[PDB]
Amino acid sequence: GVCRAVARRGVARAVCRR
Repeated sequence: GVCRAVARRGVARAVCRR
């Protein structure tokens, strides 16, 4: 249920976990 959108200068990582 937690969507953590990490971005490392263009590198978007949207992980929706729990």
